[PDB]
Amino acid sequence: EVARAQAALAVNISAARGLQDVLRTNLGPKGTMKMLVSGAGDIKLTKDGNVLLHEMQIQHPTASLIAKVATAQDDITGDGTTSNVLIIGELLKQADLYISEGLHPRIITEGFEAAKEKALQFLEEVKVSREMDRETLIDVARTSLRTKVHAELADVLTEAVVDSILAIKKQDEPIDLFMIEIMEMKHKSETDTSLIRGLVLDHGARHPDMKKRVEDAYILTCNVSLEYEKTEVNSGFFYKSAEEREKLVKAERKFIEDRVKKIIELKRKVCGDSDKGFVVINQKGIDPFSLDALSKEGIVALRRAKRRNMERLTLACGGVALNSFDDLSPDCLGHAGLVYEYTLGEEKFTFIEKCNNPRSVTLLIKGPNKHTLTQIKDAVRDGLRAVKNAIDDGCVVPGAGAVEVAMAEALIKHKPSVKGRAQLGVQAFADALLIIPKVLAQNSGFDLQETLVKIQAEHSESGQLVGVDLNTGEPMVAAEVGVWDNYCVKKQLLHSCTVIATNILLVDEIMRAG
Amino acid sequence: TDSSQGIPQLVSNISACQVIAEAVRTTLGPRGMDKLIVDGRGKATISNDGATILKLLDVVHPAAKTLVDIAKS
Amino acid sequence: RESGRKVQSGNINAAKTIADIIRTCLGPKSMMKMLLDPMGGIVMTNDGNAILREIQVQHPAAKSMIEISRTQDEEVGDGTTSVIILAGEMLSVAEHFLEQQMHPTVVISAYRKALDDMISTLKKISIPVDISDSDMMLNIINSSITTKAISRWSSLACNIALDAVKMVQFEENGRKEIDIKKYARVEKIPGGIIEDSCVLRGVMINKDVTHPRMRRYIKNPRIVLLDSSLEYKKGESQTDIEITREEDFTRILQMEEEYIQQLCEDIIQLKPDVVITEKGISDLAQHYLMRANITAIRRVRKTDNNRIARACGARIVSRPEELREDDVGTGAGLLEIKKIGDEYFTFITDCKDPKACTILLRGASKEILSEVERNLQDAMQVCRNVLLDPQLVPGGGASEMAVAHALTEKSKAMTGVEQWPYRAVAQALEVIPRTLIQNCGASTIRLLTSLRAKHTQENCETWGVNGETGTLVDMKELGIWEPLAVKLQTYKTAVETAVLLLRIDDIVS
Amino acid sequence: MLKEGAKHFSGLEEAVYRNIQACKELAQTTRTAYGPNGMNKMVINHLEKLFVTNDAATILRELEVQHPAAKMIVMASHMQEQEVGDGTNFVLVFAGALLELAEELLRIGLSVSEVIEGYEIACRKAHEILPNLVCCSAKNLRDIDEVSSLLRTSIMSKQYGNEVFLAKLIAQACVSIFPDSGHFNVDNIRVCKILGSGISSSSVLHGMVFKKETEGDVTSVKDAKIAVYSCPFDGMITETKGTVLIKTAEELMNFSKGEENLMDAQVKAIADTGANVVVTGGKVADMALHYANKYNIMLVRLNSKWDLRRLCKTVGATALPRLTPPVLEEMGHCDSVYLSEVGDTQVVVFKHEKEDGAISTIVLRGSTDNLMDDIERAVDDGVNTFKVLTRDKRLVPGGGATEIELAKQITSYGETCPGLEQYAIKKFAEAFEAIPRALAENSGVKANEVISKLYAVHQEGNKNVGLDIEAEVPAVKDMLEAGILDTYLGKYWAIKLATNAAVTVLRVDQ
Repeated sequence: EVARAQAALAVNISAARGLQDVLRTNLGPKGTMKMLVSGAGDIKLTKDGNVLLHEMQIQHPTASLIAKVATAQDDITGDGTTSNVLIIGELLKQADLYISEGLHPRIITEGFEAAKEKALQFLEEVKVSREMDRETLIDVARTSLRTKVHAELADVLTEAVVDSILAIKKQDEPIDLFMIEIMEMKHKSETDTSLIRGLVLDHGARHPDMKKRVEDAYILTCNVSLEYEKTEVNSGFFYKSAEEREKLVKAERKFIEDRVKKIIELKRKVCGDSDKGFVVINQKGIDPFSLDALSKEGIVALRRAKRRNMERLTLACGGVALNSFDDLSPDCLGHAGLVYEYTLGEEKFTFIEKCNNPRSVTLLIKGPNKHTLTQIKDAVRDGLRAVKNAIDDGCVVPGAGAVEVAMAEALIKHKPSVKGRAQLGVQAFADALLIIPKVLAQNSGFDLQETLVKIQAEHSESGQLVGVDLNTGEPMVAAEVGVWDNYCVKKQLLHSCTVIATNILLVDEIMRAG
Repeated sequence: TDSSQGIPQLVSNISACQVIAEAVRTTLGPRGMDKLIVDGRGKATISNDGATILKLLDVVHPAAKTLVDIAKS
Repeated sequence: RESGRKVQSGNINAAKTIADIIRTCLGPKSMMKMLLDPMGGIVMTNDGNAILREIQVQHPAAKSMIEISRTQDEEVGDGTTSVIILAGEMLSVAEHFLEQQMHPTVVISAYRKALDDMISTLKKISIPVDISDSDMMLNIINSSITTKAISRWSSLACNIALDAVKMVQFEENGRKEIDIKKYARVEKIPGGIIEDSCVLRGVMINKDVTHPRMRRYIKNPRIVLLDSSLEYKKGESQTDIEITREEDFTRILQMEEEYIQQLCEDIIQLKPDVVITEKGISDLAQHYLMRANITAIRRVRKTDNNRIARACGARIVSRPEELREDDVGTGAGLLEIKKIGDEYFTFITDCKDPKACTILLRGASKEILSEVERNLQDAMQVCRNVLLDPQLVPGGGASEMAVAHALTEKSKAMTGVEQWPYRAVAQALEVIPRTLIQNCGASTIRLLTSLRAKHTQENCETWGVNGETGTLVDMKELGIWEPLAVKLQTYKTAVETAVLLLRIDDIVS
Repeated sequence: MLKEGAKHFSGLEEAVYRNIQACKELAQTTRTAYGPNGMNKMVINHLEKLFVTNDAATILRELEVQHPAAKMIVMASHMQEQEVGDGTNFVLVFAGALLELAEELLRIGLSVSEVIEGYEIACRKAHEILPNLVCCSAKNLRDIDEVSSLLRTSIMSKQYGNEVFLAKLIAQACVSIFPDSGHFNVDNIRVCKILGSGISSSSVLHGMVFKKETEGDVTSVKDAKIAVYSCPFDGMITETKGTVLIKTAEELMNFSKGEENLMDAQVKAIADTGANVVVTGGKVADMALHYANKYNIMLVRLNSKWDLRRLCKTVGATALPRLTPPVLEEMGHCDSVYLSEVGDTQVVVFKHEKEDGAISTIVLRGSTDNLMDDIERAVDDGVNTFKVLTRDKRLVPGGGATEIELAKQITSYGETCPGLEQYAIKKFAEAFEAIPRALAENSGVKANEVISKLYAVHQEGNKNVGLDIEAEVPAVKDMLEAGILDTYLGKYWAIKLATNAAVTVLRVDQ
């Protein structure tokens, strides 16, 4: 079955707004956190333009495309997915009106080009070089955190954000792939967003608190067997001859007590003291008797700290992965000035920290470990991706819709070409730009035009980058405020809009494909 | 996982409790009508009182079950 | 089962509904079609290629239109749009009126002379391109990559695809036709530089041949391509019974390995350190290679050795007796096992039956490689067509209107019955100037008549509407080239096709 | 929204509507509860005990709803019960009544980005001055009426009449045997259900009290190695009767042979496992019984998980099946083990007394569990409220007598601040009356009558209603100077937690 011309075109602009209608309630500090018990079937909560999409199982074809383009954006950004989605259908509104007044989608898109340029050129024209500083980074942090969460909890997330960004700069990485580590913690309150200068280890041991407090670490992160197995296997499984099984079982325990007594040789060689800890960390489990033999000597033997640990341990601690205990030096291991096996909630979380050459500085988030703690787990990560860009770019323009009254109004003042063939796409383009500044402004109970005319003229008058106060929907000055748009963030959402806004505009017919 | 709130359930509780009393209305001095009661088990069921047929009758009501148990208490 | 108009109007219900969005999907301003997958999915297509596949059959004649879109895809891979456009664009006007004039027939011979006046119009407007100069082709060859448009490798892959079909052109049938492509083949290369995506001789084997032991390179020693029975034969050339006895066992193994021997008596004389065994490859057979100081090559097939037959230029041995050099690994040979990325690439250069040459395409990744791989296509296809037909013709309304009034003039020249199909076929030309403007957004009407006027003055010789500029202009100016190859090939198809479904007045079972 | 597709249970209308609606309608229980009430809820989780309850936690345990908030929000309400036992029948109605206050402002069009803030802001302003309206504190926890006073809001809140002896009994329980230094234990001090006697006869027998029968002897020594076994005695190989008379006179013996000499080695190795008490999750065979007495091992004929759990908990036990000679990984915890007659029932009594790990155990005597559970429910939520681990409870005016106190605090502070939050804060000055109404409802008057006369008392701190004639016309029961008092702990929580629930539940559109 087919839908001709405007029909398939009507389906385009139709689905687009409910997206944004989420965003008008999802955008910025003005936006609202969205609990989804339906979307995946999971019990969820989210603020973001990208994340709410994918969380849903979305049956509408137009919206099958929609979760795609903000994805690559949210990767870089973390914000503007809450925004780019707005401009697209706001553009689809205009583009519809112009074919509603009649036009082809081609002679529509033709005017996007110079309009996209002059605005993308206006990106250059405006772009505010902000010396990238924890203070300024706090602002770019919290603006995305405020975008997604309480300004309160934004600043709660902001620290650990701005904590590990200078610490990933410490790793000479302008982006952030490490010290991105966001550690959920079992707690009565998600209120705690903390920083660990080193990892948060998983299992101290199944025999717990061996050496719980290690203030000088010699870290052996070892995928070895202190649990090889204690149970009944012949070739490693159940063979057809039952009497032949337990014959190899002792040697399985003995090959553990091979490695165990090696530690008694190793902890001796390494330490000779419980003062500076030799730390067994096993990617597998560890026998409690291995633990017992080790724990009583002042050894902490960790099991099943994951391969991410096995790296970050080998990494953050200056550590090693050495798959045979045998005999090794303390310097054959890495070092961390604190390894502490810590219980808040059920699991004991061993904190290996003060890690020398930290390759991972863990961001601790305590809490119920609900979607709530996830709700502060995504914004930080999203805010991390924002300050990641803020580390990436040396130029961050204001947020709060301060850009478009500088950007759109200029394109509203002039067709970039100053000829009508552009106007067909310039009216559409320049219009759609103003949704974000107007929406939350009007979402606050403040009419857009009266709100825009100020922030427009307040840019026209003062030459000012002039923000919106997202909760009070009033013209503000976002240059000083700290709601600030990464040049990395804002650029792609323009492309992300344009790239997805043309073909769907250029597709006038849909049909069942099988 | 079912409930009825307010007076509607409250008043609904009494008749289920009352109807069985409308049987025993005078079953101590016995005279009245006594119907031989054959349950779904083929069991002809009678009483010298109200309690034994009350023993025989069951309800999903907590209410109608209470005074049953209470009269049984 | 259909009959009469129900076929004929149903034929109109076949290709036109196919060709409806396709004209928006066609032209350099091509507007994709939205599709709705049976999963609930979407596919955005300017293609006449993808639509017919996914979209379910709307009429039996469409199933015939699908294949002439295939036939043009088979012939080129572009023009699949226009063939179902042009033929279906012929179906709407002429037939029913001319069945009211009572004939499928007069329309056919009209279509045939509706064919020739274009073929008559072309030779002027279709004018020889120089296959010698790359840029004289590359202007056509940029015209091939410009609409589909992966722009970065629409630059290099052309000169590559130029050189591709050029380096794969020896082609000798005695008539020197150039359809010759297959020798030119992409190469799927992990890692490596985004450049050095380029044409090399023979076939460097990226398919099934990747080994830790080929050594790491076998240059002068041969690559040996066995169709033949590297596994033992228990008799002379043949096989005998198995072992039920002490007597039979010793008798069997002699001629078994002796066959492998008498093979690799005649196989070893030609100096492989790599024998690629596509058939006859087996443990003891390749274990013998392992023991023969000749690489045991398994997980390898006919395409491989047919590509190696296309690489060094070998002939995969069909004789169990007497293998030689020119059998397998022709010339001194080069078998170059290179890991660009982690795949061992069997590079077999030094092609005999030369001018059979693959294309080494190296991105930093498969996409940026596939970006070379896709841009290569239209280029090398049109290159093939330009090397086939060393002519070019102005695109757009140029060929459309120059033939349009021609057929119209021819219709007036005839002033007969078949004029009416010429009247119908001339307009079939002009839906493209529509199509080109039906993209850009102006009123084709003003331009149609103006393109009529472009014919009124210039006969629309080189002057078409150029879809992306949406105006009526010289294409020798713009260097926009349909070849007499690409177009007449596309036009030839639809000319037959409209006849075909018009040759159908009855659909039955 | 504009799509055939995607998903939601909430949003648009629904967020403004359904997310506020049923979350309130949940309050009907807490609307009739929290403070003295005769009103109760028969909740049948079908146990063949048809459970009277006003306790929101085990009311909401069954309740399941598609409203994502009401789906969620029970969390914060149950997260409350974790933190305080009382105040939970307060949680659901307060915010629930405080919810549609915002929804009326939503009808006025006062934003979700706006209204809940003022609540949150006055949630501060409450918890700002909420510790200022603290008056008393529960200090000596060995003392009865410092403990039973906190109890005298809490059990009272759950249920009215029974409260007084309970509060005594719970303070006479001395949950202070746990020094409450940061120490409290729900299993060590435990409820032990005894069918019959009185609920006034319901007592606290320190130790571990098992209404299950001590079988045969008592422990060899009072520091037992306690054998807690799921199936130590199932029988080894059982006897039979074939002909509806006897099977065979010959076949009788060999099975007792397997029974005895196994249960010989069984209970001999229940003696060789060093068990002074063998605690049988399953039954006992009279042979092992005989063996349990000869080998001198206190025998418990049957054990519910109620035993076995606390056994695993307290003793360090693992309840085990045994057809074999055992070994004790259970050992004991206990310094004392007994058969005592409690409930005047022969009872398995495991015992010791310490500060820490000390078992000092409530023994409830009641004709049913619906007696001994909902009352226990009423009971333990005071026992739970006893759990603060700030020894001084910072007792505020009990019975919700701080409502009128904060009410004029918040409404005066709602006057101070400008902007739409001044309403929300003044709306926050409103939902106070819910429990005063919830009282006045089960008491039978409107909170207006109550609260307006308690708007006449202005700053009072003492007078607030309940279930009583004093709570109807006089609008007054003295809930600060009472004997009925409540901690600041649950005050810190419920006002904030029910808000924490109400925070984003209007925000959630999807």
